[PDB]
Parts: sequence; C-alpha cells; structure tokens
Amino acid sequence: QVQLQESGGGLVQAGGSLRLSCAASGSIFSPNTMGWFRQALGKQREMVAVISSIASTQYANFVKGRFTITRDNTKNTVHLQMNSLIPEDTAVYYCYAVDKSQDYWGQGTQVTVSS
Amino acid sequence: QIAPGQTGKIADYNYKLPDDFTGCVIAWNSNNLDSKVGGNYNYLYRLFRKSNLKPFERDISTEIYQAGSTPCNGVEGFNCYFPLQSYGFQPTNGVGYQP
Repeated sequence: QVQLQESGGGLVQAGGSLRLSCAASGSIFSPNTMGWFRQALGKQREMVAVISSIASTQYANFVKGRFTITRDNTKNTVHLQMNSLIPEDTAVYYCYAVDKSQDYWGQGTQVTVSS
Repeated sequence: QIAPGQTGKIADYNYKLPDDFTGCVIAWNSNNLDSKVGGNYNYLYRLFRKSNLKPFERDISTEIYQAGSTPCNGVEGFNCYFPLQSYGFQPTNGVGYQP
C-alpha cells in the first residue's frame, strides 16, 4: 500500500506564505516523479508542478516564478513552497507519484487566500 | 497503431513494436469504466520527443522539449512545452475518441 502524506495548507491572507509537504512510503521504486495538481470547485485537475528523479523542476505558466518544489533525497520527500499568494490560487491540491507502476493520489490540502 | 511495422504518435513516440513480433494485441471499449462526466485527464500523452524510440523502450522523463533554438532549462514559454497533454475521456465522446 503506497501511501503519500499531505500537510501544510490552510487559511492565509493575501500575500502570505505556506509550505506543503508530500512524504511517500510504500514501494516507490527509485525512478519516481512527484507532481502537484490544482483543483478549484468547478474545475478539473490543473497541473501545478513536477520534479523527477533528475531533480529538474517544472512549473506551469499560471503561477510563473511564485511556487517552488524542494526535494529531500534522504527521506525521498517533497515540500512545495507557496509564496506570493493570490486568491486565484484558492484550490485544493493533490500530489501525484508517476513512479513505474500503479499511480497513487493524495487526500488533499485546503489552500485558501482571500481578504 | 499497436502492431508491428507501424508509425504514428503512439507507434513512434510512445511504444515501438519491432517488425518481428510474436504475440497478441487485444483491447476492449472502456467507455463505462474510464470516462467521467467532467473528463478523465489522468491519462497523459506525449506529442513531442527528440527522437523515436527503440522497441520496448520506456521513457518516463518529463523534460520540457525545445521546439525553438533557445534552451528551455525546464521552464515552459515560447517554443517550450511540457511532454504530456491530457486526454478528454468523456462518456459522450465519439467512438474514435472513446477510451
């Protein structure tokens, strides 16, 4: 049972900062890919960002230069730094392990930004 | 496109079958299993690669492809695109676009 733990969201005023985290346990063979995806009530999964085993970082044009992914090799975990927030970012996020086999999604982190 | 000796975005950029295959390709309509009302975009497809594959090669690299002359450095923009688009599997799609 591959399980990924999500944490670090909540209510933040406009301009604030947060640090989400997905920690992966289970099989997760070495060539894995950790991604993060957006969903606001009324829309589908919007791809936010991706890091592969190469450590390359990939981000969509929606949030250019605002969010970052940090990779921890020792625990093979991922931390998404959410900075310079704007109420267009009000959407629950889920993280996605591409891996090599059956894919596993998240339980969700509520991210809310408004004034 | 899943048969030996063929070309196409799947036969060239997803999964190459050598001209000397011994084996069977079998598929069934997954309209009532894989499609959702709002569209199932959990199945990803590449349109761009630097080169064609070798048979039974699997590339899960997500590196942004350089359509232009300038390097992308893993960042999209002008002539820089992600490898994977999403497929709009919906239960109202035509047979060609059904899963």
